[PDB]
Amino acid sequence: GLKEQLASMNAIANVKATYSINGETFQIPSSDIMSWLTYNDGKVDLDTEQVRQYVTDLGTKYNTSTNDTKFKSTKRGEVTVPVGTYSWTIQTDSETEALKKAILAGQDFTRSPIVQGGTTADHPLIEDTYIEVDLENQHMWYYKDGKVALETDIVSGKPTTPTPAGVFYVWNKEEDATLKGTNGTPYESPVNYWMPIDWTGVGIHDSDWQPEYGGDLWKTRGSHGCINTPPSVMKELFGMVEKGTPVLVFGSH
Ligand SMILES: *C(=O)N1C[C@H](NOS(=O)(=O)O)CC[C@H]1C(N)=O
Ligand SMILES: [Cl-]
Repeated sequence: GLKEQLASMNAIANVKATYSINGETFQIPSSDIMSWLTYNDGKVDLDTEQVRQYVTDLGTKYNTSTNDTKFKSTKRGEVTVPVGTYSWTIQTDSETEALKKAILAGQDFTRSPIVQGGTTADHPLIEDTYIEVDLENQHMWYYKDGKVALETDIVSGKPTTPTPAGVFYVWNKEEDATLKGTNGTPYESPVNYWMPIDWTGVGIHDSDWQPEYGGDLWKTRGSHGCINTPPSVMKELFGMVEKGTPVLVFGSH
């Protein structure tokens, strides 16, 4: 029905296609959609090459796997936390087909895109719940639904083997575990509570062996990378922190 197909083309061009990605919300411009419209051998469709470009660019713009994260810190205002293990990436070919299908349906819509990674793009990467590790002030907070639920001085890694910055997360929890390391070569360390955040096996754990925790102590008594924590505190922390909670670690540019 050419009559019907042309009415289809009208509708399609007039669709309000809205994306919600990492918190930002926006509408795909009507001019971009009229561009993409096609009609060939009696079939209405969209120019895949062009739609795929658009979706590729969404990736370039928004992907938390390749774009750092602006973070409102506790002591320093808005800082930039670099990419880490807690991230996601838009799957270009899946999203391209999904977006075409949505648009050719010709009904107004909102979507967040198809991604692969630690969470989805339907919400901002960081929300009201997270662990903040301010490496400069050498101090750590656990925020839960907006409010600080616990805080403490810590000891980061020594300057030869420093704690890296990035948007990390608690990917596992383990009790009475025993960690392996290197110095001239092999060594060990038993720990009551262990929460890794990184793929090189950085993580947050208790320290019997650190007598005090604070400001300068890291320069001489620093760790191999991990975040040494008061044992009375670390227990109480492991108690309240769900697996999957993000951990933001940062120091001064
Ligand atoms: C964390 O950086 N690691 C885990 C483990 N514990 O470190 S600590 O005893 O210095 O606090 C061993 C070293 C290191 C690693 N390379 O896994
Ligand atoms: Cl991995």
